[PDB]
Amino acid sequence: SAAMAEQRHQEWLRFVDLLKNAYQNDLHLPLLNLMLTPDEREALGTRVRIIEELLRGEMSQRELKNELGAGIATITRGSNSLKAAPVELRQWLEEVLLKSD
Amino acid sequence: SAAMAEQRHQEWLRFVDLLKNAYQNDLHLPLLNLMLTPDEREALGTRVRIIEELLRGEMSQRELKNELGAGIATITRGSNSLKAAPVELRQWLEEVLLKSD
Ligand SMILES: N[C@@H](Cc1c[nH]c2ccccc12)C(=O)O
Ligand SMILES: N[C@@H](Cc1c[nH]c2ccccc12)C(=O)O
Repeated sequence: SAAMAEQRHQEWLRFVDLLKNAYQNDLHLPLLNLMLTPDEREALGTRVRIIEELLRGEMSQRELKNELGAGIATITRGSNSLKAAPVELRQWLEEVLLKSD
Repeated sequence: SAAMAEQRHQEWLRFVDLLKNAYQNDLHLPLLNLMLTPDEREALGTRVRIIEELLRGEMSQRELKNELGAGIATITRGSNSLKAAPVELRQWLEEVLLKSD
């Protein structure tokens, strides 16, 4: 249903915009503690590390599984989503997540 | 383990700070599409609606289940987390999520 998809999209943007405003008001931490579960906070921290290591290029995917405790399916999702991302985002992530050499 | 808890906390803050910076650079939407699954975007949109309706106070919890398709367990989590939240956050959410009367 296109109508239901439109409703889901509007609801998602409401979250995005709410959080934007929370950051501007220094309310982001309490908002994220309200809106997410502990397990989802843990998952998001792990996903940042997966991205950082995929961009770095030192560890193979099976080495990452072993080192981070994340399964191969999880790592593969990360890799495919990173390959699909806009170049501008990948370039920015390389600037922010990796140390200068 | 306190040491592992410290590691999880650091990783979570890295996400929080990454997203802060993404918003400042207008990269928030692509970052959130990279970092979250579709089902997690849907869940976050639904949770904003649950919070909005709990603060409004018009619908009972069983009415919300019926109207939003969310289970009673999900609504109860929302309600308990809202009651636990800092007053300043609740007050701000009332200002932003509800229309002026
Ligand atoms: N956008 C990704 C989210 C994701 C899942 N697992 C990950 C691991 C790392 C980074 C992102 C992810 C997806 O839809 O699959
Ligand atoms: N912080 C809540 C997250 C949550 C789960 N279900 C919800 C419904 C609405 C709002 C928040 C939630 C928790 O840990 O339980």
